[PDB]
Amino acid sequence: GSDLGKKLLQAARAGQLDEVRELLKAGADVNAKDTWGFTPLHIAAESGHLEIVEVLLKAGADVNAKDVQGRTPLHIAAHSGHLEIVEVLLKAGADVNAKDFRGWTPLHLAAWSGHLEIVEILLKAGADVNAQDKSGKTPADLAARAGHQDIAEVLQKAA
Amino acid sequence: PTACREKQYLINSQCCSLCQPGQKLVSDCTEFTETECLPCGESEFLDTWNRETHCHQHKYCDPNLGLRVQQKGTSETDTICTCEEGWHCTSEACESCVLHRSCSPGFGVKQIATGVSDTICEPCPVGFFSNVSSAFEKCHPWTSCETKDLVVQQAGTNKTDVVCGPQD
Ligand code: NA
Repeated sequence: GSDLGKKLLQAARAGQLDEVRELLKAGADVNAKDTWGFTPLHIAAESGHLEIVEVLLKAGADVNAKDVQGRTPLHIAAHSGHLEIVEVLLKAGADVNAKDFRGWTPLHLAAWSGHLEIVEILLKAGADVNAQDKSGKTPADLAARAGHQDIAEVLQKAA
Repeated sequence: PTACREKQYLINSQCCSLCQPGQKLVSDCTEFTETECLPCGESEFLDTWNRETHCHQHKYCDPNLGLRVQQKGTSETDTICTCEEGWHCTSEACESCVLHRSCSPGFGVKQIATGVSDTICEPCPVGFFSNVSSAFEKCHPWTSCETKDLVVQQAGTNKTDVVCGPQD
């Protein structure tokens, strides 16, 4: 039953690691999607629950699952400022240059929200500095528009 | 099920990200851009996901209530205050402080004050005295007249030493 999928989604929002493990063991769908196309992995990536992220990956969660806006878990983790989660998603084979419905990569989202350390990690993992969104804007363009000089400077120099 | 997720809001047919902890809203998302958020200033904080247009100011630790800064705030947490040396917390919450009191004459320090407790004073028992108002001084023993080959001419009190004098 997909009751268990809805329960797994709630557990992952609530940060209830023991409930996640016991729902997975009961044959919950690891890739259960809510109304907005968030998996448990997306939810844990947003809320910064690292132990939940790792246990979901170990149980076979789709690292490149898209929500209704085309955001992967890496988009979410990068946007939301969760460095350790970003590293873990990359190790597990997350697509560093995956594009959302605006054509924003994870680097775009990290640059836009001022997450310098996440910018540096994404560059090391082979993020495209020249990637343009649907309005023609690079990550550097975003960082500069948002007032994140430090990140704008790194991205100009990585180009 | 709402048109957007918990950490989003709806405007102009678009599901926009709320601003993250440590950031405030400048501009709504559009088709072409995610929500514009600006980091809180250095003496400011915001602990939750939000659409607010101002941050909270870090708490002032008022010297005139006996407070100092224990720990400067961050973009997500408030400043933490503690008592200045020589002052102790009014209550467990430590929202203001009070100067350590002195044990009056007749009373001596049993336990010295700390940042969480006032001076504990005891009445000077027999054989002991204290002639000062002080937050450090213990009860001192009465002088032994018999060590000096004198007698007690005036009795000691909680507040005064013995006055010794010659035999009759
Ligand atoms: Na005294």
